[PDB]
Amino acid sequence: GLTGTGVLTKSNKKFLPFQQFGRDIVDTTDAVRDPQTLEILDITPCSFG
Amino acid sequence: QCVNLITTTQSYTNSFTRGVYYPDKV
Repeated sequence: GLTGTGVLTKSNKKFLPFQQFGRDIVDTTDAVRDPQTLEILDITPCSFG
Repeated sequence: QCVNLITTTQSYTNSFTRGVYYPDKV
């Protein structure tokens, strides 16, 4: 149900067993988990300028 | 049987800050 766009890469975060996704200071989504692999993946915006 | 071995003491504690829980899963 969480929609968006960006680049998905592996990160080193350590989520608790009841955590699903994390947010930064400005309350933007930067990390999610695979519902079928339970790994930690970071989200980065695509290039622009 | 009506085994009522407990009563209301109305006593409390003034050195507790324990009522904290996680509000969400973020």
